Amino acid sequence: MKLILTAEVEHLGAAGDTVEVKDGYGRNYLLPRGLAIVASRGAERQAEEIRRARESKVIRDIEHANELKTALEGLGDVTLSVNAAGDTGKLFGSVTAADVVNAIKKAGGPNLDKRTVQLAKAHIKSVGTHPVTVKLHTGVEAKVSLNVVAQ
Amino acid sequence: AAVCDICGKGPGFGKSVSHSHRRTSRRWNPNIQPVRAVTRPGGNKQRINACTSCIKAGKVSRA
RNA sequence: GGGAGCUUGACUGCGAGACGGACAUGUCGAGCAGGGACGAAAGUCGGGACUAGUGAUCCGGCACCUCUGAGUGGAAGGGG
RNA sequence: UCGAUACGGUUUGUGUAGGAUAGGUGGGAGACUGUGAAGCUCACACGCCAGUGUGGGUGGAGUCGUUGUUGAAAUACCACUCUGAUCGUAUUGGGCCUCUAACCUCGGACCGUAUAUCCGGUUCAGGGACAGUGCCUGGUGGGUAGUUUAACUGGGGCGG
RNA sequence: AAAACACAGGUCCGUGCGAAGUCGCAAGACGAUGUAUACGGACUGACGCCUGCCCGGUGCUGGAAGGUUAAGAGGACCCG
RNA sequence: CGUGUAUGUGCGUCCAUGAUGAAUCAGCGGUACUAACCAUCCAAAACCACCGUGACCGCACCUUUCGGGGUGUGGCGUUG
RNA sequence: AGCGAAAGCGAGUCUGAAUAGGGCGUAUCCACACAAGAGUGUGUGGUGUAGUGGUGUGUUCUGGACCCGAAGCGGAGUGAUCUACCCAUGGCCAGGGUGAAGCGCGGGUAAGACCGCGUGGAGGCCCGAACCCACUUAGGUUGAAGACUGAGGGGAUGAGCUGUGGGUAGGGGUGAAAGGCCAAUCAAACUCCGUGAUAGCUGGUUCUCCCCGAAAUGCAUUUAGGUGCAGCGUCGCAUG
RNA sequence: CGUAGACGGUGAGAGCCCGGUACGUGAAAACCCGACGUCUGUCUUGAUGGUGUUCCCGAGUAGCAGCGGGCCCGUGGAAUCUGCUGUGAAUCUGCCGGGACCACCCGGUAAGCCUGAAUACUUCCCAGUGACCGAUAGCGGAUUAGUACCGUGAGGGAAU
RNA sequence: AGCUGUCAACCGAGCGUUGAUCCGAGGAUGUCCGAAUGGGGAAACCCGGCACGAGUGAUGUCGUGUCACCAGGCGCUGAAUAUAUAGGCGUCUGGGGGGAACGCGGGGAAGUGAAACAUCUCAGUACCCGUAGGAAGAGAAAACAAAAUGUGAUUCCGUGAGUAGUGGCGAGCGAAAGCGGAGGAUGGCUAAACCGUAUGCAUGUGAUACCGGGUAGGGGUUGUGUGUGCGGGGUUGUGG
Ligand SMILES: [Mg+2]
Ligand SMILES: [Mg+2]
Ligand SMILES: [Mg+2]
Ligand SMILES: [Mg+2]
Ligand SMILES: [Mg+2]
Ligand SMILES: [Mg+2]
Ligand SMILES: [Mg+2]
Ligand SMILES: [Mg+2]
Ligand SMILES: [Mg+2]
Ligand SMILES: [Mg+2]
Ligand SMILES: [Mg+2]
Ligand SMILES: [Mg+2]
Ligand SMILES: [Mg+2]
Ligand SMILES: [Mg+2]
Ligand SMILES: [Mg+2]
Ligand SMILES: [Mg+2]
Ligand SMILES: [Mg+2]
Ligand SMILES: [Mg+2]
Ligand SMILES: [Mg+2]
Ligand SMILES: [Mg+2]
Ligand SMILES: [Mg+2]
Ligand SMILES: [Mg+2]
Ligand SMILES: [Mg+2]
Ligand SMILES: [Mg+2]
Ligand SMILES: [Mg+2]
Ligand SMILES: [Mg+2]
Ligand SMILES: [Mg+2]
Ligand SMILES: [Mg+2]
Ligand SMILES: [Mg+2]
Ligand SMILES: [Mg+2]
Ligand SMILES: [Mg+2]
Ligand SMILES: [Mg+2]
Ligand SMILES: [Mg+2]
Ligand SMILES: [Mg+2]
Ligand SMILES: [Mg+2]
Ligand SMILES: [Mg+2]
Ligand SMILES: [Mg+2]
Ligand SMILES: [Mg+2]
Ligand SMILES: [Mg+2]
Ligand SMILES: [Mg+2]
Ligand SMILES: [Mg+2]
Ligand SMILES: [Mg+2]
Ligand SMILES: [Mg+2]
Ligand SMILES: [Mg+2]
Ligand SMILES: [Mg+2]
Ligand SMILES: [Mg+2]
Ligand SMILES: [Mg+2]
Ligand SMILES: [Mg+2]
Ligand SMILES: [Mg+2]
Ligand SMILES: [Mg+2]
Ligand SMILES: [Mg+2]
Ligand SMILES: [Mg+2]
Ligand SMILES: [Mg+2]
Ligand SMILES: [Mg+2]
Ligand SMILES: [Mg+2]
Ligand SMILES: [Mg+2]
Ligand SMILES: [Mg+2]
Ligand SMILES: [Mg+2]
Ligand SMILES: [Mg+2]
Ligand SMILES: [Mg+2]
Ligand SMILES: [Mg+2]
Ligand SMILES: [Mg+2]
Ligand SMILES: [Mg+2]
Ligand SMILES: [Mg+2]
Ligand SMILES: [Mg+2]
Ligand SMILES: [Mg+2]
Ligand SMILES: [Mg+2]
Ligand SMILES: [Mg+2]
Ligand SMILES: [Mg+2]
Ligand SMILES: [Mg+2]
Ligand SMILES: [Mg+2]
Ligand SMILES: [Mg+2]
Ligand SMILES: [Mg+2]
Ligand SMILES: [Mg+2]
Ligand SMILES: [Mg+2]
Ligand SMILES: [Mg+2]
Ligand SMILES: [Mg+2]
Ligand SMILES: [Mg+2]
Ligand SMILES: [Mg+2]
Ligand SMILES: [Mg+2]
Ligand SMILES: [Mg+2]
Ligand SMILES: [Mg+2]
Ligand SMILES: [Mg+2]
Ligand SMILES: [Mg+2]
Ligand SMILES: [Mg+2]
Ligand SMILES: [Mg+2]
Ligand SMILES: [Mg+2]
Ligand SMILES: [Mg+2]
Ligand SMILES: [Mg+2]
Ligand SMILES: [Mg+2]
Ligand SMILES: [Mg+2]
Ligand SMILES: [Mg+2]
Ligand SMILES: [Mg+2]
Ligand SMILES: [Mg+2]
Ligand SMILES: [Mg+2]
Ligand SMILES: [Mg+2]
Ligand SMILES: [Zn+2]
Repeated sequence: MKLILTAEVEHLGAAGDTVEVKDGYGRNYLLPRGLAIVASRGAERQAEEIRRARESKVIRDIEHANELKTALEGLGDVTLSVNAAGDTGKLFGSVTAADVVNAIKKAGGPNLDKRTVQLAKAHIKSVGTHPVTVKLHTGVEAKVSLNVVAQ
Repeated sequence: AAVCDICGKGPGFGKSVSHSHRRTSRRWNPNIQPVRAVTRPGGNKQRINACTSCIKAGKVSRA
């Protein structure tokens, strides 16, 4: 099928480019790896590829870089915005990993991936401050205290 | 290996006919292949049988 | 039966009346017309003195014809 | 690596009436020098080696025409071009050595899992677009299956 | 009830390993918790002396320069 | 084999009694899974020399002088 | 209303170049003419044309089709309590002979070989009961018995016999192999179903009287003991 | 007597002897029916026919091919429908069908879904009927009847 | 007004106007096996867990509940391994089996006939498998038809018609259109395009942004893009 590249592929084309190829890539190499995408709507797919080029090229990390980023996120309270009435302080939805990666970009600033934020074990959905762990490598780990304000 | 795990496409039954018009019963079997696909974006892989029509139509994500 | 001349009747449309016959086959046939051969003409000529030298139907090929042609015009296919 | 396509630039035509190794042309009074051509130095091009187009090294400031014979003129120029020795691009096959990512492993480990030589998963190590399997296709095929294998006849058979 | 089968001994062929062979549509199983001094198949049949010729036929195994040959690619040419 | 009751020795939870094996402060000597390092098995890309060409030809050249064919060296070139 | 393969035409139509013959068709009969006696035709008049629907009988077609009868074929199931082989776990094998290796002693040997003697207890060893077979013969042969009995006979520590539990299933199993065995059955078990299988073959088919009354030949036949058509019977109608 | 002369029984052919028949009457409860209300939903911040373009009209589908199935149609010139495999479009001056195919005309609007009635049958219950059988008949079974019995078992299967 | 079912009576006892026997309706009890379901099992017989009572001097013993497996909702946890998933725990709600025929969708013979037989037939039959319902299936034109200003969803019945056809053109098989009827509902609803919304995934220009507009002010439906759900809106052939 015809895809749109998000990264560079040797002897294929440039990133952000709409390229026709056999279905082997669009089934076995490119689509699983994310260095391309199904080309659905022209503006849509172009924006998606170019935008993902921006996030992927910034969520990269190295081991000493990971230690530096842990030092960067060893900051203070990270405030979050999710609906919850003060009647019982009970959050109806599940505070998604995007809601915390964006939350720490708003509070402290450093960017990161929703893959690395251990959402399932936070015991979300109580109002107050709660701890969430984030891991980049085999050893490095960062603890983030995340809270919410009243609604 | 003649039922698709996705669309349930099973074999069909017909006759093989010789030059002397000597018909015998046989099966047209589906082209089901052992696929090992992901249900999640993350990439945990579970082995199923999928006909090549389902592979072509992208009903299974072999990510 | 032997010899020579010319020549294609080793025809087309038909056929009164018959022989033989379980049936299917088969066999003879004068005479009419077209267009010819030979003969001056009369006339004879629908292969061979005669009786063997053959294979039903089905299915298909081919050439010709003024037939048919699945809404209509063609075509394919069928038909004679 | 070879082949088929479309596209670009060198490059080609023994003839006798001759200043003619006369590609088929439309325009042809006027195109080619010192961004160093003429004539010399070689190769590229062929050579029926009869002779001619390109470069710089030299070179000095021209060659050319309905010139006339020549069917057809420039072989002075733009745009179309078969014959050919050619490279490259776009596209697609045939093959080859590969890579890993599909797929495969009754190779290891670990987990579901107290119990487990099942099974599934995760992961390392190996193969690998092969194999296996669908569909289409040619072979081999008493391994099996269904069946056929005449009659007359001084019984039937054998002969006929 | 035998001279027939089996047999210990002989050879030949296959099998490099969830082997080959067999039972199954498959998965799976036996082979074998074996690994070529092992396992399956074929013939011969303790022991002793030996086992001739023929490779044309038919199988088996091996090989490839050619001839022939499917599906699949090709669509010149022809027809409506 | 269980079960209840009453009594007897009688170790014990607490005290207390022993056994007790340590660690930190800091002085250190190797024992270290962690570069770089060494030896080992194999060939990354690779030349030389001997000897042949898978086919073409220039061949020592032979056979009824030349029918066919071919023992053998060489260059283009490698089943190498 | 028919002729034609059909388009079509229509008491006509087809063939054909043909008012030129023939095919099929124009209910049937009567007369009068006009043409030939090559079997009569043609035409004018007349007469005018008989089907259909119930139902009885005979025959026939499709159905099990007048009734009875195979060996066998297919589908789905049941069976290894008999027997064949295997798997687990047990039991049995009176009595008596023989006398293997091994060990020990001596002799003999350069050293061996080996022998003689002992202990020793081998073996699909020997004789022989229980047990397992089944070679001969006699009896039985509407038996005591759907395979026995009597007298002898082979094996009898082994490829032995045996109990209990289990596994293999029909084109399949199992077989030291006889086409053996797989529930008194096996060249493909049995049960039910297809199913009332099919049989050019055999058998059977039931009251009466009246009239008539054959054939056993020809031709063809995957035909020859079957059938079709002819011949030959009967009934009805026509003719005489 | 009769709106009752259906049919049985009673000591032999009974309308007036019995049960009944013709004809009427009856349901507390349960169940099946309707009907009227609560209830439920929708429609009305709103109607109508005009005038001129862009988008939309069921996609791994149609169509095409290979091998089959089924159509009266046994592969035939073989349409329509349909399975497996491969390839694989358009959104209306589209696409499908009208027996190969093409052109023109006509009919329709696939790849989304629901749907009553007219139709088939009888384990069981009620009420009847027979130019049906009448104990070797009729169900295998009028009586111990799927019983006794036969078979390891599927199963076979009486007589009275 | 008599009763204690019956074969099938005899004895022994009783009940009944204070309404029995009897009949109809609704209930209660309802051992064990059986889908059989706490576990096991050779069906109808063996062995339990837990909870609440009973009973004993205590164990023993008794009674009533409850305890299978799967599938789907919801809640908790999230192995290898981080995201997480597979899984695990709990609480609900269903499933399972039977049944004579009729329905639908699949698989699919052979005897037989063809005077042999293989195409063909038998026959899509017998049988098997999956599933129902009181009926099912089908059903609202991508249909017929033929130049008629024609029919109009489906199903079923009669014809057409043993016809056109088809067929080792063999034995055989065999329509539909049209036409006459039973019934009526020529019945309904979505998708898409656009508009609004909510949420998810990549994003901010983090700034003059969107809003039907003009005015003024603030300054984010994140500006945006996309996918999903919900609601409007649409539902067609003379095209809508
Ligand atoms: Mg499966
Ligand atoms: Mg079929
Ligand atoms: Mg058949
Ligand atoms: Mg593909
Ligand atoms: Mg003469
Ligand atoms: Mg002739
Ligand atoms: Mg005649
Ligand atoms: Mg003449
Ligand atoms: Mg004549
Ligand atoms: Mg024939
Ligand atoms: Mg047509
Ligand atoms: Mg036409
Ligand atoms: Mg023709
Ligand atoms: Mg492959
Ligand atoms: Mg293949
Ligand atoms: Mg064979
Ligand atoms: Mg055979
Ligand atoms: Mg047969
Ligand atoms: Mg014979
Ligand atoms: Mg004979
Ligand atoms: Mg004789
Ligand atoms: Mg004789
Ligand atoms: Mg013996
Ligand atoms: Mg004997
Ligand atoms: Mg023998
Ligand atoms: Mg041997
Ligand atoms: Mg041999
Ligand atoms: Mg094998
Ligand atoms: Mg060997
Ligand atoms: Mg022998
Ligand atoms: Mg020997
Ligand atoms: Mg020999
Ligand atoms: Mg030999
Ligand atoms: Mg030989
Ligand atoms: Mg040989
Ligand atoms: Mg040889
Ligand atoms: Mg060979
Ligand atoms: Mg092709
Ligand atoms: Mg006619
Ligand atoms: Mg003629
Ligand atoms: Mg005439
Ligand atoms: Mg009459
Ligand atoms: Mg009659
Ligand atoms: Mg049978
Ligand atoms: Mg059994
Ligand atoms: Mg001894
Ligand atoms: Mg001794
Ligand atoms: Mg012995
Ligand atoms: Mg002996
Ligand atoms: Mg003895
Ligand atoms: Mg003795
Ligand atoms: Mg004895
Ligand atoms: Mg014996
Ligand atoms: Mg004897
Ligand atoms: Mg006697
Ligand atoms: Mg006696
Ligand atoms: Mg005896
Ligand atoms: Mg005896
Ligand atoms: Mg034993
Ligand atoms: Mg057993
Ligand atoms: Mg056997
Ligand atoms: Mg029996
Ligand atoms: Mg027997
Ligand atoms: Mg059998
Ligand atoms: Mg048989
Ligand atoms: Mg039958
Ligand atoms: Mg019979
Ligand atoms: Mg008489
Ligand atoms: Mg006769
Ligand atoms: Mg007669
Ligand atoms: Mg009476
Ligand atoms: Mg549509
Ligand atoms: Mg067909
Ligand atoms: Mg067809
Ligand atoms: Mg429906
Ligand atoms: Mg009876
Ligand atoms: Mg009697
Ligand atoms: Mg009876
Ligand atoms: Mg019994
Ligand atoms: Mg009562
Ligand atoms: Mg009751
Ligand atoms: Mg139980
Ligand atoms: Mg149980
Ligand atoms: Mg659950
Ligand atoms: Mg986790
Ligand atoms: Mg059920
Ligand atoms: Mg048959
Ligand atoms: Mg037959
Ligand atoms: Mg017969
Ligand atoms: Mg009804
Ligand atoms: Mg319905
Ligand atoms: Mg009909
Ligand atoms: Mg048929
Ligand atoms: Mg909507
Ligand atoms: Mg809506
Ligand atoms: Mg219209
Ligand atoms: Zn599928």
